Amino acid sequence: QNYGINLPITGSMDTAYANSTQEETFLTSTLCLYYPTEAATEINDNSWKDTLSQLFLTKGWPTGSVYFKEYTDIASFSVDPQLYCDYNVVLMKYDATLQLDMSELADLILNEWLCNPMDITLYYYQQTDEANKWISMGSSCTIKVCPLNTQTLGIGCLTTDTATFEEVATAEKLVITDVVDGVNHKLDVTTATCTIRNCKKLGPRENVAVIQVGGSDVLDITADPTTAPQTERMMRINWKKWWQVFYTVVDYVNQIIQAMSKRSRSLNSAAFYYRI
Amino acid sequence: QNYGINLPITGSMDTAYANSTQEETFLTSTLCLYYPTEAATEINDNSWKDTLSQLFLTKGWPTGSVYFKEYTDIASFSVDPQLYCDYNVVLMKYDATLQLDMSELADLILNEWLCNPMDITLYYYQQTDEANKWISMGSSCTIKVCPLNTQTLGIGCLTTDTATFEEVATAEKLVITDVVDGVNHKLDVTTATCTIRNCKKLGPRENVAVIQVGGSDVLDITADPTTAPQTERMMRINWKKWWQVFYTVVDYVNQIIQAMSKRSRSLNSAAFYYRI
Amino acid sequence: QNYGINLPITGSMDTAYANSTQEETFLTSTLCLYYPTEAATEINDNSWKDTLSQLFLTKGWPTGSVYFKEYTDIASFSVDPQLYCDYNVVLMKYDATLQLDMSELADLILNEWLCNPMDITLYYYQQTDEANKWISMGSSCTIKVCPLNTQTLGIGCLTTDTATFEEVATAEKLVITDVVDGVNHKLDVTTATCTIRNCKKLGPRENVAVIQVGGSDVLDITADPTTAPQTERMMRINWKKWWQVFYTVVDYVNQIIQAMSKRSRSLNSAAFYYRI
Amino acid sequence: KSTIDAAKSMATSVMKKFKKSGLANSVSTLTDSLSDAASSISRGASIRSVGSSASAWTDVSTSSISTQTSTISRRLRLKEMATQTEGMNFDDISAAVLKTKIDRSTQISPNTLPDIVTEASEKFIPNRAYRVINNDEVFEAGTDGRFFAYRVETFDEIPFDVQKFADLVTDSPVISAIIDFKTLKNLNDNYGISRQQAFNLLRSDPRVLREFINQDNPIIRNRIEQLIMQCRL
Amino acid sequence: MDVLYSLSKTLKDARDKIVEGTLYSNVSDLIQQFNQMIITMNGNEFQTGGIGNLPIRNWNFDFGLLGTTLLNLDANYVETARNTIDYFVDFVDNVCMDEMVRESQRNGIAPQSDSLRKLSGIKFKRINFDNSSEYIENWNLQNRRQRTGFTFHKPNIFPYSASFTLNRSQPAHDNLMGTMWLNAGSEIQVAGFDYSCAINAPANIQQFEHIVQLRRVLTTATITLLPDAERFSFPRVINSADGATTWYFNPVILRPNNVEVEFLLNGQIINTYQARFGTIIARNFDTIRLSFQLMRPPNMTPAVAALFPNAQPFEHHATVGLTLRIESAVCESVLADASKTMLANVTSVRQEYAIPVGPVFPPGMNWTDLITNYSPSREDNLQRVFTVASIRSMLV
Amino acid sequence: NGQIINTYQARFGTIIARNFDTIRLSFQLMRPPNMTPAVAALFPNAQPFEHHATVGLTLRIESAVCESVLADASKTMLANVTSVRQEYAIPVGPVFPPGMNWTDLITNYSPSREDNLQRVFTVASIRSMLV
Amino acid sequence: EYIENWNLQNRRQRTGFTFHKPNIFPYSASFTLNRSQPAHDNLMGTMWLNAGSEIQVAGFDYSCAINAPANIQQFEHIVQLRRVLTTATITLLPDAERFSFPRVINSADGATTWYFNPVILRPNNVEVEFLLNGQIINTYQARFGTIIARNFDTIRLSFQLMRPPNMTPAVAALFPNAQPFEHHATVGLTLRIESAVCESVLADASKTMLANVTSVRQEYAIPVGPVFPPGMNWTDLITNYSPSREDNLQRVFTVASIRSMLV
Amino acid sequence: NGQIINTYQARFGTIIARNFDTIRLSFQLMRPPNMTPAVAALFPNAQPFEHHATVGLTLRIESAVCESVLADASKTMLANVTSVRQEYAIPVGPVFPPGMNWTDLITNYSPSREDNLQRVFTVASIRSMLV
Ligand SMILES: *[C@@H]1O[C@H](CO)[C@@H](O)[C@H](O)[C@H]1NC(C)=O
Ligand SMILES: *[C@@H]1O[C@H](CO)[C@@H](O)[C@H](O)[C@H]1NC(C)=O
Ligand SMILES: [Ca+2]
Ligand SMILES: [Ca+2]
Ligand SMILES: [Ca+2]
Ligand SMILES: [Ca+2]
Ligand SMILES: [Ca+2]
Ligand SMILES: [Ca+2]
Ligand SMILES: [Ca+2]
Ligand SMILES: [Ca+2]
Ligand SMILES: [Ca+2]
Ligand SMILES: [Ca+2]
Ligand SMILES: [Ca+2]
Ligand SMILES: [Ca+2]
Ligand SMILES: [Cl-]
Ligand SMILES: [Zn+2]
Ligand SMILES: [Zn+2]
Ligand SMILES: [Zn+2]
Repeated sequence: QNYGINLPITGSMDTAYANSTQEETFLTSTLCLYYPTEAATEINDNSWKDTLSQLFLTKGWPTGSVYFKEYTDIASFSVDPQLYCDYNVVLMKYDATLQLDMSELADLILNEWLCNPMDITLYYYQQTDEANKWISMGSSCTIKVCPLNTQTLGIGCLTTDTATFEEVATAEKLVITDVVDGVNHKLDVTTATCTIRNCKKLGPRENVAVIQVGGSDVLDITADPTTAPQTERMMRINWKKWWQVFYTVVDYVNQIIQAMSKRSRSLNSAAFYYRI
Repeated sequence: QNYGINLPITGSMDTAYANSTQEETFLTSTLCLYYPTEAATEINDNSWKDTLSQLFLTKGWPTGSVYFKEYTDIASFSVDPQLYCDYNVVLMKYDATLQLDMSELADLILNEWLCNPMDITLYYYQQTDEANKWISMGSSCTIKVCPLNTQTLGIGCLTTDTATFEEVATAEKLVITDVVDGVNHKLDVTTATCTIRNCKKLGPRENVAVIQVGGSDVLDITADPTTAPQTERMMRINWKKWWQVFYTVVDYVNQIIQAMSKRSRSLNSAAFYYRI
Repeated sequence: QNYGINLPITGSMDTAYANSTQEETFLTSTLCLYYPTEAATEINDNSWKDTLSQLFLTKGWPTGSVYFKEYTDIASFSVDPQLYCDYNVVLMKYDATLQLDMSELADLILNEWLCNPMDITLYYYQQTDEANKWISMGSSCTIKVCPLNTQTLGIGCLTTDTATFEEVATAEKLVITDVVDGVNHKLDVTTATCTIRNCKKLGPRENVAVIQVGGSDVLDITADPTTAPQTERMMRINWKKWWQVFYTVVDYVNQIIQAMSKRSRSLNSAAFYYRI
Repeated sequence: KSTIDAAKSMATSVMKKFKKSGLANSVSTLTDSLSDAASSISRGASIRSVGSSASAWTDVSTSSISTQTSTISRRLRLKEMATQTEGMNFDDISAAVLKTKIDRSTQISPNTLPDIVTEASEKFIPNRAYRVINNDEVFEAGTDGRFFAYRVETFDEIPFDVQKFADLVTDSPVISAIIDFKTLKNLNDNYGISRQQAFNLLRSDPRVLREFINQDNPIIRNRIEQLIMQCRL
Repeated sequence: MDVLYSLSKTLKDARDKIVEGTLYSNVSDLIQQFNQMIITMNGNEFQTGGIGNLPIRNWNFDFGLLGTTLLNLDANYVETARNTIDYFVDFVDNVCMDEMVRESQRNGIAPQSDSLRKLSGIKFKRINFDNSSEYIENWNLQNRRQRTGFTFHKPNIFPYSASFTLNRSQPAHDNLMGTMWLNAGSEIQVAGFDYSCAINAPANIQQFEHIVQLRRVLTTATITLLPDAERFSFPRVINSADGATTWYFNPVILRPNNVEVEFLLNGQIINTYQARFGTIIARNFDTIRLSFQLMRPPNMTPAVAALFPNAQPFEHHATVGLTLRIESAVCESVLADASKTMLANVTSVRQEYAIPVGPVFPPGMNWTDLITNYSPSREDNLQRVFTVASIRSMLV
Repeated sequence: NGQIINTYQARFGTIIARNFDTIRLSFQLMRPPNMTPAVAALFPNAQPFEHHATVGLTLRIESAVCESVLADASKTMLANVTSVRQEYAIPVGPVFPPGMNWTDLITNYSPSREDNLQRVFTVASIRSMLV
Repeated sequence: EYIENWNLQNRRQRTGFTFHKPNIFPYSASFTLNRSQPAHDNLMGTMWLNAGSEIQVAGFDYSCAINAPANIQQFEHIVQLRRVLTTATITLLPDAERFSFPRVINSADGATTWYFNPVILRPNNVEVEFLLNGQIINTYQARFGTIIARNFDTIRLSFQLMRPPNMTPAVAALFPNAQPFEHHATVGLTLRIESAVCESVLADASKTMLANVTSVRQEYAIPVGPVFPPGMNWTDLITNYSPSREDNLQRVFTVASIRSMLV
Repeated sequence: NGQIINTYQARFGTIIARNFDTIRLSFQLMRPPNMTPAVAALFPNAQPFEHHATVGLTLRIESAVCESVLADASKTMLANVTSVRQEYAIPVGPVFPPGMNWTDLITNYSPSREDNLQRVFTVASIRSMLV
């Protein structure tokens, strides 16, 4: 592929529809459902995963392709989220107070990222392009930023006194920081509790779909203020009970995955690619 | 008609536009306004209905054409909704907690349904396709579901023991159950205070419009998670006083009716077509 | 640009040879050295990393391009190794008692693995083809396997009784399990302190080289008994001092990198194949 | 794939659903109609008929010519299940498609093959045409309401003579119009064919069909593709 | 061919000029030519048609001549001539049909039918007279191997081809970059689309190229170039390259930038037109190279800026286009065109009589296959049959 | 005359109709079995349908032969007849539509109209030889 | 024909050249904004292409004539031919497909770009006038298909956008009472001069005179003269079709036809 | 012209291609179903692959007939023309490649190149009759 990536592909506008006769690495695809702990609590059953597997089999998934990854809450799940299956469906319960955290999680898992380590203790860091952000996650991440000028002197802050730095995040399991591009910033972070990386947004993920349970359309997966794209992979439903939500997910799994695309699952389960 | 229903209608692309039929429509039509009790309470006038009728007359409607129906709340209104006039505008107050109930009411009254009886005690019921749902209405509708398998044995549940059933509705006035298609289920419903019907969504009901007073776009009249269509008959307004709401409804009645199509009024006032 | 498709590339057999790119490869890439802790203890110098960086700079690696990583021993390193540098060199000390483990470690890092989750509670698992293995990593992995038959009953084991299961791993930090293909197996694993994944061997990991410091050639990165390939990325050196080992690594870094190639799965051409 | 303990009743398992299906009912109805017509001296006025003689095959009980031909051909469907055809017999095409699919299907099960064979036999090639040849004149009819009359050597359309098609198809060996008249004309115009080739194509002789397919003829290949994609259930 | 053309021309002139009341001075030479034709054809037996459904017809000529001394032609003279004219017209029509339905790989330019082969005998050369039609003039010049060409209005030079090329793509087909074109008859419509609208392209310019190779060298061609391809200007659902899936195209048309049309002959730049629209002249070429660019508007009004965000999703896809119509041209080889009916005549004759497919022409006389593989042998046979078709259309 | 003379299937470049008086075009809209997320987003399973699937077809007769006179692009017979009639304000006659409207003429192309049109077209060509 | 007209011209007699698809309109793709503003969100105007024998025009109103005097917006397009055409047959069609798809169009001065999102309404009260020296020679009202312009030098196309008095909910959703206007109403018109007669020589589709002269000039690298525009560009030639240009063009075209008789 | 004039299946040795302009050679590498221990040792189930399986084909045109002139191993026309051009340092013209190089010439064998080549080759044969 690599030696043929930059080669044209020509197709005729009358070619009859067909289906691939190409082997896949795995015989069948796998579906991962990420649900909150409260969903399992409310369902109050030990065999519910088995029943959901049988219903998915009714929907054409061989026994062994559906996996269920439980997560405590949005904040905890936001710490280095791992996407295991070919298709990932994340059932995010909506909370009116965590709109930014929901947006950050959706941005992280609905987009490919290319990240690098940030030794904030040794170097200042810039954001080169609008696609560049600083993604930090951990047990508790507090980020303080001091913008410098061309002479490497803080603006509105003392480069030596951290108390004058600017607070952009306090006790965050995950936070995507966007600062003015082309400006050197001195950073101090709770490195003992969280890791911060310089990340570049490469594009959509296409194999992770987020279903927002309850609420309204509040996700913003783009840091640009004048855009709030509602892609086909961010769905929204209304609910009173979790069994109905899971039945809806099972019954419309074909529609859910028609909005997603295979070929996007990375070899690693991480939500970002890493370079050191 | 029926002998010409499956016949083509040919028209030329140069036929002159006819004059505005809005006046004739208003003269020969009837308007029904559905509002909650709190609206009347806040107005605190014994002649507000007459005032609104006179204002509608200023807007072209004949005197005895506009009718006003009052409902206690969304949940109360959802028990056998009755749509009387040719045009049915429903002023639905927004509550962040009743989101699913608002969506269910809008789905029931903004669409035409074809319902049949279900004898849950005798037969095992399944949903044939995406248009098939189970609509339950009553004083208290508590629906519990036990999916079965090819051998009729339950999965995650025991047919004999109802306590193992997967509860999907509790203490509901209206509920629209969507289970996995093609799977037989055994249902436990409080038949004493509940009636459950196997319904198919035929299509839009274009003579019913819903104006959501307050909140954001939360209505979801489609069980499919991937789509949440906002139709022309799903209006939303922001309010402080109910008098302003009614004045907006009266002034823009032209636009409200123009978003609705006549001839969709059934002979009966029910929200569904009952067939044995 | 054309990412999801594999297009043939045509080249002439007499075009030219482009200038050496080793200089630029060193300049724009990063090197990682993985060594045991006992190496650091024997060296017994606090600034030895600085000296090695200076020597690598003498060999053309810009300062900061070479990173050093410490692992307590083979068993500890085998717990989910994370090789992130552009070029990875793993100095693995030979212990005659830890042959298989070393092999497994090499098999894990010298090859590219595509892994799906395994829910041993819900599903029975097969191994479809020769490239299919079960890789388990954790604090202590203990895997017992009960093979079944067409009737789903165990062979020489009882599914209900785990005491009859055939133990294949005991207190392993990492283990790669190969079983008979086409036979369903029930797995009993210590999921609390071990995670098992259903993995496929896609191909070689180009950018990881293992230097065996000590005894003879014992590594077997292939489950097939009939073949025990020794690839160019599996180096072997006899040693008495760790400073000598590191000096040999620095002096011949040109050849070590030459034996390695950029990870195909890591660069942009692999986009929408699996990763980047 | 023969999941043993299910092969013990596979043929009978499929037959049990087969005889309860629409094809079996139509066969029974045809046999009963023929028996009543034979038994009836004056009890035959019930038989709508277009031919000069009242026949159950030509019974039309449910353009006028198009409707008559459609009603006749929907029952000529059974001439295939009567061994009263000489061509290549659409039902064998459907049976071959069924065999290939059930052999190449990974989801077919012994409990599903019953009633799958039946809906295949009843929904494979729903609209099919039949032709009758007589003294160099060919009358073709179809379940879709299209009827043609033409000559053998030169496929030139003629006014369709119902009441002559009816009597011809009552007794003459009916032919499955696998290569229908439209495709026959298209072939003879673009690929002007021999007298022997046309003779065999009209009678749906498999040899010429495979000959033309091996030559990679776009027209006959398109016709056969239409038939195969028409073989869905 | 010259003798057959002369027969047809003599019969046409007999129909036109031998009319009641006309002076004999008006038809003296025509009457001499007609009598020569009668004299030469008399005593000769001809056989036409044993291929497909073309029936075997036998022709014998024992016709009397025409008078030469009267002053004005009268109804008697015309009646005498009419029967001979009808028989000869039928004979010539059948000979033309017999020749039109034949081909040979070896010598496609030589006569194939027995009748036309006999008419190539020396004794029939006396029938030959004025060869003034375009096709017969080209026939004679090409036999002498002299530079000669046919003039076509809307030449049918491009085989049908509706295709697309994706330079940037991915399995979800959400951020694409490429070109889609229709090549049909004398028309080329090409459209280069960028889903990102060249947000990340160097200088915010994306370059698209389209190269069309003509199977024959066109000369003295008039071309109409327009800056929009209306064919690729509306939403479409397009099959993928391999037909595995379908992708969505939602064009928003930006004007093309740095438009260059190069008409090349054997890789040599013969004509070049930069930012020129309307009528252009391509004097001599066999290849057309259209290079255009999509440039981001440096300044955008709020709606335009709303169309093109900084990153995905890209809902509106920026498209530039070109339309190139060959109004007229000159080509040394015969082609189908919107004005003449030669291809239609040959195809009709072949279809009406179920001519078996030969070893030269595509079955059904399909023009797309014919012009896709327009070999010298195909060119020879096509010129032969087209000349015969023009000769026949002179009468029929 | 209701008899099928020519048939072309999935052919688009250039076709020949040797003898015909009726054109029957048939085309199918086939929902694509496989859809990318955007395509699948266009076509929901139920109403509302905001994007409507459409399948086109364009058929241009570039050249033909007819035993009856007709207006065409190249010739100026109809233009000449109409111009002469309009210049001298000829009252509407009993045969042709008012203003020599070609749409009405060809919509009701009766034998009498054919005869009169051929006469006037032949005279128009005769005149155009000189003027 | 060319030598006959040459002789007629030499005798100062009436001349006539018959053209199929006469190349009478110089290329010009332009627009006029009768109502505009810096934001370009509520515009009203016309955009047209005049090329060869084809005129496509489209009158667009972003408000869909919501505030018009009678919900009618009047659009006018005047094309002044640079030579008089006689005995012209013209195909007139309702819609202008060239201006019926979304576009991003430069501003008048190029400072910025505006967005066009047409939704096509049928043209109303169509009126095609063919004028000679400012006098109405031909008029056609609500007439489409083939029409005859017997003698004219100007074309006046007057059409109207009439707001539909009745609109289904889908139609009513595109045309709100006030801004923003995401869907912009458009009424088109296509006019093709299939054939005509002109006293002066012109380029056309059928003949090869212009192509021959241009090819001969290009082949031998003839330097630009003092009469014709460089490269024999037809747009420049017919935009400024002066009597000197007419004389020289007739001369070279006649010579070109003479040559084409033999080459 | 894309039509199969000649076909040869598993036939080796001397074959006749009567009339053609394209050659399509289709072959297949088939894994031996049965292998001796050494053969099985060559081809493992996974990487590394030290021995790479290869199938081949050789196709020599011993003799042929062409309507256009060509260079061959017997006639010395190309050599004569090239020698004459090189001896007298003829400047590169507008037709032939700038060495009289046969690869470039036969690559872009245009009709103009074919005409000029036929002329020069005929003159070369005429000259070789004497010189
Ligand atoms: C329609 O409106 C026009 C314009 O005012 C008016 O003249 C006419 O009488 C109205 N009624 C009808 C039936 O056209
Ligand atoms: C390659 O190396 C040669 C020899 O040192 C040098 O002249 C040249 O500039 C280098 N670069 C390229 C691109 O050839
Ligand atoms: Ca956060
Ligand atoms: Ca500060
Ligand atoms: Ca930034
Ligand atoms: Ca945003
Ligand atoms: Ca409810
Ligand atoms: Ca339960
Ligand atoms: Ca359902
Ligand atoms: Ca929904
Ligand atoms: Ca181990
Ligand atoms: Ca055991
Ligand atoms: Ca195995
Ligand atoms: Ca091994
Ligand atoms: Cl034209
Ligand atoms: Zn034309
Ligand atoms: Zn594609
Ligand atoms: Zn402007």
